[PDB]
Amino acid sequence: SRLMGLEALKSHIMAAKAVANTMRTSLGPNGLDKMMVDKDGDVTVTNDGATILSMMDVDHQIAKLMVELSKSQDDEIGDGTTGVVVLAGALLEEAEQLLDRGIHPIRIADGYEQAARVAIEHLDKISDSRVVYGGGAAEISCALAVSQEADKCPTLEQYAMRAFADALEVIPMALSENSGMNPIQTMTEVRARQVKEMNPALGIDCLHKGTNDMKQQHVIETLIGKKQQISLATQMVRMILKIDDIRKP
Amino acid sequence: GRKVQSGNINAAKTIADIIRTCLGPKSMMKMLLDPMGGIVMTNDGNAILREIQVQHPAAKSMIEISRTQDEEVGDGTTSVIILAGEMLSVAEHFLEQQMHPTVVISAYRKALDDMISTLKKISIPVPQLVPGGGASEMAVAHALTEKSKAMTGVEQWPYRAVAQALEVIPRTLIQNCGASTIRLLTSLRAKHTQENCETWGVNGETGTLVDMKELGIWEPLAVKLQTYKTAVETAVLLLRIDDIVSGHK
Amino acid sequence: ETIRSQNVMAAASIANIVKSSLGPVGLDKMLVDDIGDVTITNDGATILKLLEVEHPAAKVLCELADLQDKEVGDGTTSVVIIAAELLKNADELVKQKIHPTSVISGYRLACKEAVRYINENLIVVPGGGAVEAALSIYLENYATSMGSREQLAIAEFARSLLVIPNTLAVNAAQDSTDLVAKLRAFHNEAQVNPERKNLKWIGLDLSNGKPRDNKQAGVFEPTIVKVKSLKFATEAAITILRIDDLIKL
Amino acid sequence: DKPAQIRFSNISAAKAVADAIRTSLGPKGMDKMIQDGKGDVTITNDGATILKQMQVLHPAARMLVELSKAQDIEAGDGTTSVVIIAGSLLDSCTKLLQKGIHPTIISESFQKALEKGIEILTDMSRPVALIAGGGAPEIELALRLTEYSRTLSGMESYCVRAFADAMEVIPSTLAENAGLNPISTVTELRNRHAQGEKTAGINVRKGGISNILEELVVQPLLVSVSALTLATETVRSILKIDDVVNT
Amino acid sequence: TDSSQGIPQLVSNISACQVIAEAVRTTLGPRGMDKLIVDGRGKATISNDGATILKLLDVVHPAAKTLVDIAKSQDAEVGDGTTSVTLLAAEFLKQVKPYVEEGLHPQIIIRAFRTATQLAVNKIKEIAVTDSVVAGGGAIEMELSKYLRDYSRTIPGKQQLLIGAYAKALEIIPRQLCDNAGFDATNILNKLRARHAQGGTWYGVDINNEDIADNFEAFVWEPAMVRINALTAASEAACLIVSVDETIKNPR
Amino acid sequence: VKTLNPKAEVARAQAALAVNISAARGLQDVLRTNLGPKGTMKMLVSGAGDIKLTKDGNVLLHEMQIQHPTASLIAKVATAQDDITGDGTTSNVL
Amino acid sequence: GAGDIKLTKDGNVLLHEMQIQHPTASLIAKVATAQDDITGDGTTSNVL
Amino acid sequence: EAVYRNIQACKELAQTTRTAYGPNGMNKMVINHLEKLFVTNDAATILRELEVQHPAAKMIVMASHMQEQEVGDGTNFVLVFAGALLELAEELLRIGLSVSEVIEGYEIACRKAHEILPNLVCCSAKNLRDIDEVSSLLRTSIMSKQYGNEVFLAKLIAQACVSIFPDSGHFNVDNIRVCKILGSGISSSSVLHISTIVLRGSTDNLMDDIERAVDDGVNTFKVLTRDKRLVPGGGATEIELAKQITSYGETCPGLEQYAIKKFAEAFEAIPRALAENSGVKANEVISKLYAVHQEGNKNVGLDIEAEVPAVKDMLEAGILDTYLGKYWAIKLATNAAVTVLRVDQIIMAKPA
Ligand SMILES: Nc1ncnc2c1ncn2[C@@H]1O[C@H](COP(=O)(O)OP(=O)(O)O)[C@@H](O)[C@H]1O
Ligand SMILES: Nc1ncnc2c1ncn2[C@@H]1O[C@H](COP(=O)(O)OP(=O)(O)O)[C@@H](O)[C@H]1O
Ligand SMILES: Nc1ncnc2c1ncn2[C@@H]1O[C@H](COP(=O)(O)OP(=O)(O)O)[C@@H](O)[C@H]1O
Ligand SMILES: Nc1ncnc2c1ncn2[C@@H]1O[C@H](COP(=O)(O)OP(=O)(O)O)[C@@H](O)[C@H]1O
Ligand SMILES: Nc1ncnc2c1ncn2[C@@H]1O[C@H](COP(=O)(O)OP(=O)(O)O)[C@@H](O)[C@H]1O
Ligand SMILES: Nc1ncnc2c1ncn2[C@@H]1O[C@H](COP(=O)(O)OP(=O)(O)O)[C@@H](O)[C@H]1O
Ligand SMILES: Nc1ncnc2c1ncn2[C@@H]1O[C@H](COP(=O)(O)OP(=O)(O)O)[C@@H](O)[C@H]1O
Ligand SMILES: [Mg+2]
Ligand SMILES: [Mg+2]
Ligand SMILES: [Mg+2]
Ligand SMILES: [Mg+2]
Ligand SMILES: [Mg+2]
Ligand SMILES: [Mg+2]
Ligand SMILES: [Mg+2]
Ligand SMILES: [Mg+2]
Repeated sequence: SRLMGLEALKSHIMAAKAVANTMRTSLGPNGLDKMMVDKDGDVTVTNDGATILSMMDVDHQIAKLMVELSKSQDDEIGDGTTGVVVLAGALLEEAEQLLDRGIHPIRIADGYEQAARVAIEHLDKISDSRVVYGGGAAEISCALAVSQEADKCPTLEQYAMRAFADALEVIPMALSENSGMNPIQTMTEVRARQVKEMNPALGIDCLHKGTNDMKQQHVIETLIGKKQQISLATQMVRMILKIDDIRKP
Repeated sequence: GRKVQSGNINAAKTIADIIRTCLGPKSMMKMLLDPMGGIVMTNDGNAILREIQVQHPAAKSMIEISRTQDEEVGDGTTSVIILAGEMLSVAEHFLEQQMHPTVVISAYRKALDDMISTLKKISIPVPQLVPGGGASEMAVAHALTEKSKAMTGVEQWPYRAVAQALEVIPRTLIQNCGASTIRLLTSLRAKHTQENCETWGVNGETGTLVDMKELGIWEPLAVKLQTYKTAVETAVLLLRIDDIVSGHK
Repeated sequence: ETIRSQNVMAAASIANIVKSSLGPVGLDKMLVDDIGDVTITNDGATILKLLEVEHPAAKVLCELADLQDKEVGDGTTSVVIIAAELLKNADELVKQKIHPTSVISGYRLACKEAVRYINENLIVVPGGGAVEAALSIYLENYATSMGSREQLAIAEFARSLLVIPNTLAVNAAQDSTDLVAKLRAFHNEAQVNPERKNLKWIGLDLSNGKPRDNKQAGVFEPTIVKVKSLKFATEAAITILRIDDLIKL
Repeated sequence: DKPAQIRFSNISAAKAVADAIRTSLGPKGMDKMIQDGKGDVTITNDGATILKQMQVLHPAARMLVELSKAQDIEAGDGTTSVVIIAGSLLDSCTKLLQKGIHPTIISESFQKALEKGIEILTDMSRPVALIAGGGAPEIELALRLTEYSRTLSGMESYCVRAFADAMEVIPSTLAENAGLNPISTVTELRNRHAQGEKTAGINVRKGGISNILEELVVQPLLVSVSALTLATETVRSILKIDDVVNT
Repeated sequence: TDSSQGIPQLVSNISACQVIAEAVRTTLGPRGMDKLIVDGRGKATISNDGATILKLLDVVHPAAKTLVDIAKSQDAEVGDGTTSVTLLAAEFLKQVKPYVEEGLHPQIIIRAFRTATQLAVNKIKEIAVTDSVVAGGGAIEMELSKYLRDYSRTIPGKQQLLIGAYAKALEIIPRQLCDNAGFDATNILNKLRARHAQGGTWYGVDINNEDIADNFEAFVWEPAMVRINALTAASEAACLIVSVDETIKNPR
Repeated sequence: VKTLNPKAEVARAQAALAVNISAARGLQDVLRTNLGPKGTMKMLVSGAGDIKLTKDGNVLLHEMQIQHPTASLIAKVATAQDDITGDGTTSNVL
Repeated sequence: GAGDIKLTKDGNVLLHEMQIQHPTASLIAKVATAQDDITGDGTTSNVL
Repeated sequence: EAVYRNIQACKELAQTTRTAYGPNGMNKMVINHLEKLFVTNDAATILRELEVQHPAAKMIVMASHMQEQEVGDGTNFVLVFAGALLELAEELLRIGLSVSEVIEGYEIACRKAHEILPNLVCCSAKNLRDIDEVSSLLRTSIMSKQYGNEVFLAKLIAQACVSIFPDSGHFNVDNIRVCKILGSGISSSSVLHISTIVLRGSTDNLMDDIERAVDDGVNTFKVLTRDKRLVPGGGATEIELAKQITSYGETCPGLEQYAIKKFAEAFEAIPRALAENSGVKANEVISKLYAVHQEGNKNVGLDIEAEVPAVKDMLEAGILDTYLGKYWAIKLATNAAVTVLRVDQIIMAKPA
């Protein structure tokens, strides 16, 4: 019972924000590697999961829960398992500031559920093959969608709908990082372009090819390979955002 | 009560115990140690009281009351600090049984009205005189103990306690002669339960029981009335003081 | 801890200082002066104009008590008690996320709907503990038939008005819960049963331990004293509630 | 080094001169005992005097206290909402600085928002001109600037959004002091403003939100426009300040 | 803690029961915070049910242990209502601590949780409707409270402020039902109390939306027998922990 | 809570008999050597240093640094008791 | 050591069975116990 | 200073039991040497798991065991009355009389009390086979132990005892076996056949209490076979004994007077502990009992039922006690108190 309550969700979040901050520097093609070193091994890998996640992080029984839930993404829905740990980390990092205002965790979970419904309700508008165009562009066409619908919610969920918008823009901000670009400047200079000219394909060019238009760079994401990230991450937050105690005899 | 009618009884107990033995024809000197050289031996209760800095308001009130009685009646000024330390010593045994000070004050003030009925009855003319020694106290005590057999109330134990508290005057007139206060006071009780033996007291110089109509000790019934009134009034003026708080004026 | 509980504790301290000398039969207090000149007195009207109060909340409470005393020369030691009890219960309310303003609005509503029912107890007011134990039940019924964020500050204004009947019975050695609950069980069948409407004069008796009719026994109290006391205790509680920080210069 | 600690020893000395004046805002404003050095303690609910006699001693604290004086010499009654504004703008600038953007960008984007705010607080106005006070001129600012921060590019549309989110403080304090749930009522106020209602706001007598303007206090523009202008000036001056040098 | 004999021991037992309930409180309701209890093998168990949390919890305090045994006994035979039982028990204990700090004495608090509980099960068996069902989600603890306080107002003696505290101690089930959903309890409960004063003997907390709702019409139902058994078991657990005066720990 | 301390408590019933008897015994053991012929003088050095052979009771008790207050008493009462008889101290103290 | 209490008002059983710390008193008891078996019982008066 | 450490331990032994005297006695959680929580009301089982090690207190426990094997009840009387005896002796030794002067005073007062008792008996057991006269009369023994189903257990034990009973006495308390079938339903208990009570509890921790209550029950039938004389229970006989002993002490002169009056005030400690365990104020009820016993009611005792201090006749109410069970109780309590009053300077022994 030691450290239970709304001070146990600042520790659970500091724990699930460590396994995410490490995986935050490996998203893009320019993803900086890590070194596998155990009793015997010198593997250098940047991929995900078993290659990174499930060979480390035995702490707080919650990093073990992120890595326990990310096994559902890989082997099973393509291999998009770095985007779900970074997205879960971002959602919890915004929940950290939503809790300080005094919003009950269940309320934040319902807000994330509504926002994920809106996002997945917006990704299926951009099936263009089965396929959602964009390296960093799918998470900026939804963040723009769940930001508008946010102000159409009269309850406390509106704050959670906006935090979900602010956290969906972390995928196209570790893509700006991990390269020689500025995260905020680049993420916004392409977010202000999906508005003022309707093209959700505009995204970050992690490779410096030169065109911020993922429709022609031919960098694609399978739709069910994005309907999972937005869903499996929310179903991971709503499991880490709702447990109130870790008792260890 | 609480720790305020039990911190006013320990002040009264302390003041009584300081002078308790300075009573009788067989008085016992006390040593007053000044700051520089000190010793001055005096068996006079008043000076001992007028020279010790007590600094406690309860004790300051017992000293004040005693000085007033001394400058009013003269005699019976060390039998007032006693019978007020003794009648308070017995009050604490009921403030420990969760008995409101109002109840003991309603018993003390009720015992007094019966205390001054036998002094009017055991007196002898030429105003009137009352048997000295311990005879007047043991007679009043026995009278109250016989009047307390028809009380049928909760203020029945504090009634007998006052009665048995008017025995510290014989208890000290026997202790200063070297005799045993127990084996002799029991004999006094036995003598006083008879018909005419209301003047049997204690020979203050030999430590034996003598009829005071044959030894010739008699105290005027105006220093035995003011003594009892002042004692049972300083016993209900220190029992109804619920708090000692600061005061600015 | 916050500086609202500190003001509540200061008011409670001055209350506990005054509240054992309330009724006609009430123990005294001793107010040690600077040199040590002690004055032993009940009648808190003086204990409040002689007490060394340094805390600002105790100071404001003393100021409003003296204002009431000079408005009408009675009911100045009950104002402090009712005000400190209001403050205790209001602190218990605020400590479960009830803003001090909702509690203040509740106290205003209660003090305004209590003097509009004391004009159904007036003839003078029965006195004793009748009006208090009647307003208790009336306000506990009037609160629930409102259902606003302040429906809980009228039921803590009704269970905190019975501090006068609850301290008028420990200053009478009778009881605290039993006597007040027989008082609040007679006044129930004066607002529930229309036949026994003359059970609204049944206050409590300070001689015997049993509630009697304080109209057939002449223990009345002028209506302009009870109304002024409820109207000044309410303002005192409100004044000490509307502060929430102490600015250091 | 020193810049990144004298932009956080001013933004934490001005944000502590605002959270000593905040719950004194409005009709149902909580009082605040003032402990003089002699010892006597007085009680007032107006933020003007509390700032007047405060012994601030800090550069930014004084910059914020002299803002109340400017606001009451320019408009008369804004002397504790402008301090709350210019302390929450700095609260937002505390997070905008950890992101890593430069203070000369959160100073040219506030004037990029204040100039739009001027054109939002002149549309609500009923030309006599008067604006619907009570919380409207700030929830409308938040909503409209958030809508307008989505049409802006670069680091600009990241501080204007912080401007909007920092506007939702006077409605929060007015809702708190009125005995409401601040977050829930602020969300309901925003959802009532997006649906068209521009007169909305916390009616503190009733104890809740209201649209009818009869018992909804109306204030001149000069007070709200002056509050925005002076608060943005003061936060621009505090952001572009490092290295307090002793001559 | 003193925990010697009498008031100190009772306060200690009350605090221990408060702790053991506080470890399960958030689990109450349909949607309740989970708990991550880990055994000695490194297994992570996430379960939002009070039964499976007390059977996996180290009870090393005597009073807490007795409360947990009574809760497990309720869970074994009945099933439903193994966290509401311990919640009601710990709340009954929490709301008589301010009266047991004085010399009220437990023997009298025990002749207030047995008259009041018998009366409440009578009221349940009299107000239940048809197998017999009563509206859950509060709507009973918000009615049994109104009935018990309105009845305690007509009691001359010490049981007035003990039944009136028994009644006030029932409002926790309709309170943490909405405190778990995050519904600003001090408003929904105020509405429930106001709506139970006038009428509406079946109005309880709604979980789909932050407002009161007639719980009989909304078909959120609870078997009358189950509620009676839960109330009796909670009251008996309270009386047990109130009827304990000392802890005689054998030296060996 | 001003002034709640019952001070001034020393030497109860024997604690004073023991002290006074020990003081008298010490004063005896100081003057025990000076009694009778074949006795023993004492020095009595002042502050300036004026030594003074002073074998007797009066000049000794009247001029020596007697630390114990009880012995100081016994000497103030014994010196004032040998001017009506001439000289009988050093036997009184013993 | 086991806890067998024994009301023992007399000199022999006392001096012969009690924890006498002082060595001199231990002597006086070893010499007084061995001196009351030729007379029967006269201890408690010897020690006094 | 060594006879006060003994008294100050016999007090603390009497305070952990005083609170479990009447039918409203408290109910403490006695952790077993095997760590098995059986919260029990019986205050003879408490001593088993308390294992008092202070030797002065151990003697009062030995007297309690003597009372537990000589008769079957009064185990608390023997150590809530001896505790009062010593508490008042310390209140009397400080006056300075001596250990010697209060022991013989207590012995005189105990000899007096054993001559007052046969004049306090007010009922009998005319027919020890009439089943209502064996249930309604054996009720008090269980009522004091298990308040609640006092009459059901009374009848169910009356059946067992009356069944196996010869025409001459020879009641065997070891004949009545007690099964403990772990069923459910107290009412389902019955008497099979030497007899046996199946005693179907619910959790094998609320029939162990019933098993001890059955023990105390049939133990009252055994003593009822030896002495039919019954005395009023619930403090009636105690207050009457205290009144008459106080009178005797007032007549008798000498130093024994104080010890006799203290023996009476030690008898008043039974209804004081009877009332203090019910919420009512003790002084109120001791005054209301002494004032109705002075008129000569002789049978009125504590009214456990009411909330306020109340008095009620105990003959017409049927709350009686057993003569032998109090004769032996007073005897053993006096013998225990005077014993640890003698003991001074508890020395350690020599390693054998
Ligand atoms: N050529 C590219 N240009 C821009 N973004 C890319 C490119 N290739 C992949 N991405 C983006 O990288 C992210 C996937 O990171 P990745 O390392 O593939 O994670 P995972 O380990 O889960 O496969 C997606 O957001 C995807 O859109
Ligand atoms: N010769 C005597 N024998 C016995 N008692 C005496 C004698 N002389 C005085 N007393 C008693 O001594 C008590 C106190 O007398 P004393 O010591 O002079 O002081 P006080 O002023 O208190 O009387 C009185 O009760 C008085 O009767
Ligand atoms: N004789 C009495 N019997 C019952 N109640 C009384 C009696 N006298 C006064 N009271 C009650 O005691 C309360 C307190 O009055 P008190 O404190 O003595 O003076 P004040 O009126 O200044 O408070 C009053 O409200 C009054 O109703
Ligand atoms: N009747 C009202 N209802 C709602 N808000 C009000 C009302 N009157 C003033 N306000 C708010 O109070 C703020 C003005 O600050 P104020 O506290 O009046 O400064 P001062 O401390 O100088 O009085 C503005 O936000 C204004 O909207
Ligand atoms: N759909 C619902 N709406 C409102 N209240 C509910 C609903 N379902 C259950 N409850 C309430 O939640 C309380 C707790 O039930 P739950 O925790 O699910 O199982 P248990 O009754 O075993 O604790 C019950 O008292 C019930 O009244
Ligand atoms: N020459 C002597 N032989 C024997 N005894 C003597 C002689 N001179 C004096 N004494 C005794 O010594 C005793 C004590 O005398 P001392 O103490 O020296 O002086 P003081 O006589 O002043 O006390 C006297 O009682 C006296 O009898
Ligand atoms: N119903 C009752 N009302 C009042 N006093 C009772 C009642 N039943 C029993 N008593 C008294 O309290 C005692 C309780 O018995 P208990 O103390 O448990 O047994 P023991 O005599 O072995 O200590 C009875 O012996 C009797 O003196
Ligand atoms: Mg990939
Ligand atoms: Mg005299
Ligand atoms: Mg008055
Ligand atoms: Mg203003
Ligand atoms: Mg369930
Ligand atoms: Mg000579
Ligand atoms: Mg012999
Ligand atoms: Mg028994």
